[PDB]
Amino acid sequence: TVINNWLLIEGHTIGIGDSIADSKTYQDIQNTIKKAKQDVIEVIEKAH
Amino acid sequence: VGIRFCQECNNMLYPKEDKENRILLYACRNCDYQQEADNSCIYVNKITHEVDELTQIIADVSQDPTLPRTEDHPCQKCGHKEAVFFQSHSARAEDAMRLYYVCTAPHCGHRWTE
Ligand SMILES: [Zn+2]
Ligand SMILES: [Zn+2]
Repeated sequence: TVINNWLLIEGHTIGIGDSIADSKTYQDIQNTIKKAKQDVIEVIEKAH
Repeated sequence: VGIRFCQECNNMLYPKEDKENRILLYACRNCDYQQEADNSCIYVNKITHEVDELTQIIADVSQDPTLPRTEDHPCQKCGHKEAVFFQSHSARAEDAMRLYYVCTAPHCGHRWTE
């Protein structure tokens, strides 16, 4: 009861602003993905 | 190795022993046709059996639109650049990822494996 009636003051939500990252993070993620795909390609070449 | 057939009944020739001249004779069970063989080996069993598919690869696979193509591997015979390639495409192969190549130039059909 106490926490609910206090939460009536602070509030809570979830949204796109909470699910969106920053440009630097997007660059990091894309770099990591490209490196991983390149490494998989290298492994396939060595196997062939 | 192979199967050889009698010329009279056209049945399989089983090996029969000639206990007089110490020689091998192929004889059938339908008529009394005899023969002398050149293999001199009744039975052969290889358990490795790592057959190179270059005998079993058809040259007609070059017309497949779903196969990858490369131009960094020119054909040994006709020097054509583009050459289809694929993997072993064999079941009962314990482990294999080697590539196989077929030249895409018509009537060349060169099938190698670097
Ligand atoms: Zn016969
Ligand atoms: Zn060729």
